[PDB]
Amino acid sequence: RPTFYRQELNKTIWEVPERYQNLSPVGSGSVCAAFDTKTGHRVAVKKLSRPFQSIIHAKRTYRELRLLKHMKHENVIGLLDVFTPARSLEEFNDVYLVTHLMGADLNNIVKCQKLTDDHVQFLIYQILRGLKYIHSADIIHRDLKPSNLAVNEDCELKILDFGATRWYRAPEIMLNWMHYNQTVDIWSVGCIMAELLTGRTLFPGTDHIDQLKLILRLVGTPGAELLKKISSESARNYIQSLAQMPKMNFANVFIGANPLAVDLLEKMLVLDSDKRITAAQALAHAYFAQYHDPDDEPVADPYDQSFESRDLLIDEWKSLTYDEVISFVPPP
Ligand SMILES: CC(C)(C)c1cc(NC(=O)Nc2cccc3ccccc23)c(N2CCS(=O)(=O)CC2)s1
Ligand SMILES: CCCCCCCCO[C@@H]1O[C@H](CO)[C@@H](O)[C@H](O)[C@H]1O
Repeated sequence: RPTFYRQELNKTIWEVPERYQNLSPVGSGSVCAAFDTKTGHRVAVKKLSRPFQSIIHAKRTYRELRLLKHMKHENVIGLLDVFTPARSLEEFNDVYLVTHLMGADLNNIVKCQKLTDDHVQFLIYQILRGLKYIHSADIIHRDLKPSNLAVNEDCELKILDFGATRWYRAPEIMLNWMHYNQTVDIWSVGCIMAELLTGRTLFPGTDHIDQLKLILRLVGTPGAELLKKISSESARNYIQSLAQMPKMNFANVFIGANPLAVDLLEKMLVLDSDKRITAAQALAHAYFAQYHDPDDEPVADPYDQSFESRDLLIDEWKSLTYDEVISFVPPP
């Protein structure tokens, strides 16, 4: 068992193996940057805030540990290490997750570097490639936005989740559908792509309803085919009510852009989630020809998420989490 050291940073106390040197903060769980002296790389250290405070928190802790432990893909955040100062289940009350410190997010990049069409292909290609994998394990990200996209000096990308979100949220979510499928993440990708091509936020609404309004003027009022899947009378009227803005046409919002780019965007920003293009199909799209390769776009191992439909006590969630820490095996 490694020897630990203690440190207080922005009134928050950190307890790490001596291996992790030079803790400097970078967010508030809270997160630090450190030097992993084992490999000479800078890493990010997440220390969970109040991990087992309530049944909900405790499940959320177990979840996040399970997710990270599973993600083994180049375009998705992976676990380098998880540790705890605790010598035993009984002492156990802090959890720390370690990952590769990626340089900067997609927001930081766009601000002082002005993307080429070639940049957009490679970047969107990587999100998509990460998603095919994600989605293959029956996981839905749900909060894709440029702050959740890490990009290194070589403009190579990882998807993660730092726990405005709304500009990229699928509309079915802003109307509260409960069902949700995987192509909510495809809507988010089209909001991200849009902005990369235009340099402006596609749906900058002052509130969720103003955004629904701008969503509907561009993509169009729901077609009979779609309204047919909406069980609720009050839902069916309200969507017609928000589609009263003068109709705006797609291809005139994206005028200087590669014609294949606009085509792909028309296939992701489809109102009916059932007719929206999936990550797997998107990768084969002719906009990604310089990059697509089907022998190098894997899917994930089976991910046992039976825990998600479970209600257990705090101490059970905690004991489960503690097993996942002990059993962790790092990558070589
Ligand atoms: C698999 C997928 C979809 C990409 C998810 C990743 C994460 N976690 C993640 O990106 N972790 C980290 C972020 C930033 C720095 C870190 C630094 C070190 C370690 C982890 C770090 C998910 N969750 C669950 C929902 S939640 O409980 O609201 C928020 C977090 S879901
Ligand atoms: C303001 C815009 C109107 C929102 C209607 C968008 C319809 C989105 O698509 C719908 O999403 C559901 C996701 O659970 C699916 O189960 C439905 O079958 C699908 O048609």
